[PDB]
Amino acid sequence: SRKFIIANARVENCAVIYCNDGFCELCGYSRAEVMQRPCTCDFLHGPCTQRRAAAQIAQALLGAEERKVEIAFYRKDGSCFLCLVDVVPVKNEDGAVIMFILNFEVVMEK
Repeated sequence: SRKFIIANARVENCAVIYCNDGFCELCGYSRAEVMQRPCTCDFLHGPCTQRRAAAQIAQALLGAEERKVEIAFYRKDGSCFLCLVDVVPVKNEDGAVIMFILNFEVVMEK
């Protein structure tokens, strides 16, 4: 079903502090590999990955922007797939961004 990850906004690299079973199976990477890595998931980038699609995801994380970005991702098996990234910032009462919730979903296989 769902495939998501939680990032630590209070860090420079927005290190992934959690990734559910769904994400790992989707990208083909294990939880131990994903943990502590930049939530932008650069390890999923490849040939078709658009620089604009990536920059948009980066910007969202920077300005705590709620944004959906369609980006071409590559699994560990080299396979490529069209993924829709859902950058969901999570703020507190003070409006400070505590953590990030990124939701991935396959748009099309290619």
